[PDB]
Amino acid sequence: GNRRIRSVGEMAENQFRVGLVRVERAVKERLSLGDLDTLMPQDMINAKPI
Amino acid sequence: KKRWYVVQAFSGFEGRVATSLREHIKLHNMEDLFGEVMVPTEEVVEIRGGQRRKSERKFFPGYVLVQMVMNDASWHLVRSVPRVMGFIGGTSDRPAPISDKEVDAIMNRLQQ
Amino acid sequence: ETLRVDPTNDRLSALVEIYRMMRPGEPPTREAAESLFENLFFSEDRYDLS
RNA sequence: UUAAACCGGCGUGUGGC
DNA sequence: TATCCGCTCACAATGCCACACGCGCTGCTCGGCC
DNA sequence: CGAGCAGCTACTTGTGAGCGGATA
Repeated sequence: GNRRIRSVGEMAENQFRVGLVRVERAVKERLSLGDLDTLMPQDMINAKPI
Repeated sequence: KKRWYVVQAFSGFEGRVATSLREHIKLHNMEDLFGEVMVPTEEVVEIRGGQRRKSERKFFPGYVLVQMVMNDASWHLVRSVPRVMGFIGGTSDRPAPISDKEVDAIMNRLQQ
Repeated sequence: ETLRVDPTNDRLSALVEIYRMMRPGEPPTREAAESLFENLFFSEDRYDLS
């Protein structure tokens, strides 16, 4: 009753959140100096870290 | 007096660390307490001759020593921005900066 | 006894001591001790009791 | 100078005794 | 100013064998003496 | 131009000794 089981889903979600906080920091560092009407919201994010 | 305090940071992106530190200064309009970055990585080879032109425009240790009259809130600011690996100096964490003679030395390094 | 063994009595000095114990040194002036103590346990970002 | 002959370090996981 | 009381860190944890896998991408900065 | 640096944990337990320390 004091021991909980985590399946593949919960651990995959944990890893996905670990990647999401990193790409959030990335887009925060990118948006801190970005101006208006220069790009579409595609280069702000990256796919290699996740 | 706006002293020149030396700080080490997460290297590699040191120029971008300096720009982010500047953005954090201008966010809270901290230019009262603070100055500029002084990253004189300015060994300025331009041998743009035949067969090779990629010259090393940058050479200096990864220190971005910033002019500022120090306050503990200022210390926690310069530590609040990421990539601030070491705020070096002999202290617990509230150090004394380099003297003015090394300010002249870094002026020489900038001019060169 | 836990009270008399505590060298600090006000929230101010208590914050300074809890910050010195959390991060060795980094002497604040009513700035980072409270911030770290509030960000350590009460922030939803760094605390995820599901 | 020439000839002949010869020429797995680390971690991880699993399982077994 | 000596004597226990407690804090803090190092050092260690059967032996073999068998099998298998994974030990990254890109940008910057510094090193220069074939 | 090439290479190196770097940026994108919380239940081990025992045994032991060295170092404050506190308390007269």
